Amino acid sequence: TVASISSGPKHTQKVPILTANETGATMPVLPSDSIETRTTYMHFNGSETDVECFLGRAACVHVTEIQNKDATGIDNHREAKLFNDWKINLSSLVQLRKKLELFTYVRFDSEYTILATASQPDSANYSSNLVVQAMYVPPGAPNPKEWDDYTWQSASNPSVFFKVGDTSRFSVPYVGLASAYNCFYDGYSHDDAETQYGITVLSHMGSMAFRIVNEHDEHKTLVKIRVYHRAKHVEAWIPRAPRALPYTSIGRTNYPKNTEPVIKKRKGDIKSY
Amino acid sequence: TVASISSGPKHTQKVPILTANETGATMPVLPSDSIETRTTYMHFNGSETDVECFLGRAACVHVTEIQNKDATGIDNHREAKLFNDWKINLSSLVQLRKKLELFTYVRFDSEYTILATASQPDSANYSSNLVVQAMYVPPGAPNPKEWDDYTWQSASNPSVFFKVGDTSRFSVPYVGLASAYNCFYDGYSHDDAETQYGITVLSHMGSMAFRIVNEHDEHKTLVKIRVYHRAKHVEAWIPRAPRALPYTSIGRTNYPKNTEPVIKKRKGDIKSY
Amino acid sequence: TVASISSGPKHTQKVPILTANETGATMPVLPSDSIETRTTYMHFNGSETDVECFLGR
Amino acid sequence: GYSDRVQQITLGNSTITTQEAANAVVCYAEWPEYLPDVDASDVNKTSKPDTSVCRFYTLDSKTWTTGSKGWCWKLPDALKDMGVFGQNMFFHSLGRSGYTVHVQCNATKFHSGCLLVVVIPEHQLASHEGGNVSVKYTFTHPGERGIDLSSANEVGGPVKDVLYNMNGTLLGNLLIFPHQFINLRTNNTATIVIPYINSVPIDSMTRHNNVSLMVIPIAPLTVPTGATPSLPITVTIAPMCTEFSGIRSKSIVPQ
Amino acid sequence: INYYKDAASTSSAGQSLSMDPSKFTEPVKDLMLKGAPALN
Amino acid sequence: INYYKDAASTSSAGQSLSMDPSKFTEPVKDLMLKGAPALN
Amino acid sequence: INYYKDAASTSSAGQSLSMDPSKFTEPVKDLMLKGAPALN
Amino acid sequence: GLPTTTLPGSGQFLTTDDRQSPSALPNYEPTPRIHIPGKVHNLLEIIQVDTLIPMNNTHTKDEVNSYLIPLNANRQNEQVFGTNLFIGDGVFKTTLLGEIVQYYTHWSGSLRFSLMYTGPALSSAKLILAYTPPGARGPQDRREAMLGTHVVWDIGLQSTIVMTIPWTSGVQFRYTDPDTYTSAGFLSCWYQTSLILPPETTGQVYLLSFISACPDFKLRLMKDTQTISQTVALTE
Amino acid sequence: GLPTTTLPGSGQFLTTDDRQSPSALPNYEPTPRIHIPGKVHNLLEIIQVDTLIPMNNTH
Amino acid sequence: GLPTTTLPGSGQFLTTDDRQSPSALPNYEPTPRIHIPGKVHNLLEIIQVDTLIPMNNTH
Ligand SMILES: Cc1cc(CCCCCOc2ccc(C3=NCCO3)cc2)on1
Ligand SMILES: Cc1cc(CCCCCOc2ccc(C3=NCCO3)cc2)on1
Repeated sequence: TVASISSGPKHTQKVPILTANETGATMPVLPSDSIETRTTYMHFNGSETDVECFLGRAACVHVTEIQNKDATGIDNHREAKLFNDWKINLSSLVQLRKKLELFTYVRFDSEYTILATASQPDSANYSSNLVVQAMYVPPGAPNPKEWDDYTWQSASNPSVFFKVGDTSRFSVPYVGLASAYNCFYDGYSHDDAETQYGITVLSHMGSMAFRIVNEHDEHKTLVKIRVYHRAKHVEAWIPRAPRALPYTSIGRTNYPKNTEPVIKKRKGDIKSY
Repeated sequence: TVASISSGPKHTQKVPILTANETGATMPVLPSDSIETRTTYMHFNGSETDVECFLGRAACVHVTEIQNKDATGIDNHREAKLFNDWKINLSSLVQLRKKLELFTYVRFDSEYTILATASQPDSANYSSNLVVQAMYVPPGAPNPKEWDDYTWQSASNPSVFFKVGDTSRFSVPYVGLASAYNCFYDGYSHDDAETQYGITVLSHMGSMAFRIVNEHDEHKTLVKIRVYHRAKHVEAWIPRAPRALPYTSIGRTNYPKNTEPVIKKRKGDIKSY
Repeated sequence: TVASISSGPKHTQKVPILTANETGATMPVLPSDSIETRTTYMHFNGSETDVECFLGR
Repeated sequence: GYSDRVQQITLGNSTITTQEAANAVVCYAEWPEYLPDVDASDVNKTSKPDTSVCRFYTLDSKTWTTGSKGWCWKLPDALKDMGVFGQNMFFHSLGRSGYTVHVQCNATKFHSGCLLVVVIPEHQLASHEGGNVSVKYTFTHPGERGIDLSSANEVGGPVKDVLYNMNGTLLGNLLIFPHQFINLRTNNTATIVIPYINSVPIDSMTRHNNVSLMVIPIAPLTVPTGATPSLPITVTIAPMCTEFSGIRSKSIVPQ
Repeated sequence: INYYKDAASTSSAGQSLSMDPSKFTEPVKDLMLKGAPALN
Repeated sequence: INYYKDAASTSSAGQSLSMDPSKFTEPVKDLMLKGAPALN
Repeated sequence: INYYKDAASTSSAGQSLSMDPSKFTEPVKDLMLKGAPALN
Repeated sequence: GLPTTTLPGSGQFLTTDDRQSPSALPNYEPTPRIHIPGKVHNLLEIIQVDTLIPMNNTHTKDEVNSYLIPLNANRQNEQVFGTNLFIGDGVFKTTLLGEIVQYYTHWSGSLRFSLMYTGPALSSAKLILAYTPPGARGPQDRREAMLGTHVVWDIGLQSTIVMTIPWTSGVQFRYTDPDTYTSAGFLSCWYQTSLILPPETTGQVYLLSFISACPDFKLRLMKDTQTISQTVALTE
Repeated sequence: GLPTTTLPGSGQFLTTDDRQSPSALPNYEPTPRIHIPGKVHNLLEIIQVDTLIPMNNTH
Repeated sequence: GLPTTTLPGSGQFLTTDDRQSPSALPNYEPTPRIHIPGKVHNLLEIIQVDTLIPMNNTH
């Protein structure tokens, strides 16, 4: 492939460099339209800018935490982090978010990796290997109430059991209801006067719930869960302007008030170098 | 495959929407018999509603517990949970149970996964890796009496040894005496006047017995066993009405007295939306 | 493989059920030598009684 | 001029005619047939009394009144005493059978009411006590009398609550079982052909019933003005393709 | 590839792709045609 | 070699090697030739 | 596939499917036919 | 010895994975299968059988009576019943359809709603059933109702009427657990002319109503049902 | 049983590696794709569209 | 290095499984078999030989 062809002096009536940008086109002008060039080859394919590659590496999408401790006398397991959940979503952590929102609709399979590490803040003894249970709780399923409810039987709901310190990995097909996931949605769930506006209405993909299977030892053990997400088989439509201001909320476009100028002011003139 | 064909106005003597339900049939009426439709395709196969898929994921079927402690002076190992057993059955935990009882007779191979996690309630030191032994004790086999009986030799009886914290997995062919397992049985084991009624008489598949192989350390260690069961190669006959009331017993259909209305009462009229 | 063949009434001079055990043999008598039977198949091979299986765990 | 409506069933030495039928149901779309060798296990030749057992027995009649809750019969129990069918039953170790069930209830074009006639394979009943109380033998072997769902709880008997099918499932879903309605305005009989359904090729006829026939009023009986407020319901049932095997001494059963 | 000798040890079965509701939805003895009168 | 049955379980896809910026860079209704005048 | 060189290291043997009880059930010197008299 | 590397996920137990395992009972021979009528292969086979809907939900304890929709003689213009179409909740919820839908997260497809009339044979009636697609309120009078999917039912010799709720939707799947964006409409029924009883007859007549799914139907993404739970393991 | 040896790196999680995984939802059928104008395949496709430069940065 | 994943059950010992193992005595030559009357192959062969029943159990 040639990156530049050889081109010499020109004295024409045919001027490729004068255009009318009002038309909305970006005319494909090249170095050889306005200087004299020599042949050179590309030596490159643009492999690593493919959208599959761009969205295809694992990104941290969520960090939560649960603890193993005596539940005796706990009136609210959920509240003691005896188990915890996560209202699945991919917009909470914002590094991966800016990348996805370069597109309007996106379609992909997900590969999740879950790393779980333990911490023993209060001076301790022997730690017996804890086994985490991650179970997917889709919309309209008995949400779990204690850390050892019938829910955890999970007879119809996919769940994975792995050890703290290890990693769990599995992959979920594209579960969207439509043909693509909306990265943006300028609509409502119905024409009410006070119903929420955004995608949050569109993206209720249910929550994921974690717990330790082990009963309690004499000390307490903090287990912190990190969920990583990798898009595989990516398809993206309609590019948009990149995010300039900071994010404030999952699912709304809102930016913070009295934010700071995002364009760097010159130290000098327009004329400055 | 078409999900709907195109159909237009009708003014006939041939009315597919008038039927006689007294006959016991559900006549196969479609949208296109009563409105004007356009062609649309199915795009779907009904893969995930296959009975193999429906009964084919692991469900928790049993949680038991045994402890490793000094048996010195214990007059009844079984009673100290020095080892414990389980009168195999699949109807004790009720999530998987409602799923199976959608059918009258069911035939399948079982794949068991056994997760064992340890707990050290009384403040402790170094935990030496415990090895669990699960052994299958079929009907008419020397039931074990102490946690270290000749029984555990298990020279003819399949047994698996795995480590606490790990998982054991193996699969047992369909061991039923008949051609299928009865999910229901309106009979007795013989025509006595006081013999039990149900399946329990039919489903005496023997018990499974667990123990720790390790001798005791200075502290005590609680090991809690969770048995998961996955049906593979499923065959199901005669669908029945789903279970509406709560369950009270393994193997009987009995529901609790002064149970609550299972049909949600309207907040409003018959006419209400 | 048939487990039992069909067999009907008998009024013979040929009695397979009378033997002399003093000989040391176990004569291969079947249900169909003394009652009327219907055909049935074995559906079974005797796999799990092979000595390799019996001593092999 | 054949209508779905008029029918004749002749079985053995007995015939039934209905001039107001609503087709007939054949459970699971299968018609009763004898036991094939490929499916056989017991080596015994079986006995097939044919026409002496495969005829129509009419059980004693019931009375539908505005307060009726529904009735339940078990098979082969209901027939345990009918003619030679019953003798064969007590005298062989094993037996097998399919049936034609014909439920009858006629009224006039001023009455209203609708019965559900359903056959439930393996209808294991629940104890009204809850817990794991069993349902004694006698209670699940009412004989030709059947069980009257509006009778009182008894001790060792089953629960008789209709919205729960006597087992913890809702009346509304009984329609997944082969069934037919008798709607006075349409229908006057219900006919269901039952093939033999079991997990074994042949079984005991006394320790295990393999179907319960259930007739349940759903739209209450409403008679014309100053009419007598009730109608009789009659059940006639015929064993079909019956086979008995393992003859001997004659079973003795509780009560 | 099965690594094991016994059939019980193989993975899940594969979709019936059988599907025939008529034993449940139309177990009537005389065939009913949609469009023709239910009771003649 | 796929070891798994479902398509979601396969690895990343392989390069589009599609690449056609004209839907974005030249969505004009009447075709513009470089070198010819923009507005005639 | 054997991964090992020695025969002792291979898995269990496979069913004789031999089966001939006559060395045990009928070790008589003169053949006895069922139905014929035992002692002539 | 062949060199290997283990990946993330090694040793995990995923209840939904499908692999081979050693048989604990090597060489065992299962009982032969015999033939049994009634084999089910897909849950899609059974949700096409219709079952009764307790439409008359207005009682206070479960009763046979909540299956009966009453009809009054001589009323004109008025409304017989109304319900939204959240098949996973409310009237639908205990029906076989409702009960199975609850094992899945998403559904799509047409529904078949039929009404069987049980009044005396010498009576007569004309009813209108109307399906209102998502976007409008439950109709408030027949005029409003009749502008959407509807069938005038003429009560006759043919006892049942089968109304289809054709799949009307932007999004190709809806949630089985009630959700707004994903909502499906309303179903109402009104007198078209009115029920008329013959002489010597009196009182209310009832309609029975059934629901089953068209062959159109799709259910996906299995999950656990809110319809069953427990607090301690059962025992024998 | 086939003899193996594990190498350095076993058990690591590299966010950039690309391998197969079990599907948590065996047999699930995704929604059909419909056509949507605007598909992007390479970031190289979009950086050829021109956009305005805040050259007058002096504010 | 070929990428692997280990499944649940790894490391377990099931007394009934049947796999290959290294021989501790590489290259050893077992004693030749000679002929011995009486070989048994199936327990089904022997349960067809009749034996006496202590029917008179009353002692
Ligand atoms: C836009 C957009 C895209 C996504 C991701 C959707 C992923 C589908 C649901 O995700 C899961 C997560 C976890 C599990 C799980 N099953 C067993 C353990 O974890 C299943 C599906 O979220 N927002
Ligand atoms: C109905 C119905 C179906 C079932 C399941 C029957 C399973 C057969 C017996 O189950 C086992 C369990 C464990 C073992 C075992 N062998 C070594 C370790 O565990 C063998 C068979 O139970 N009720």
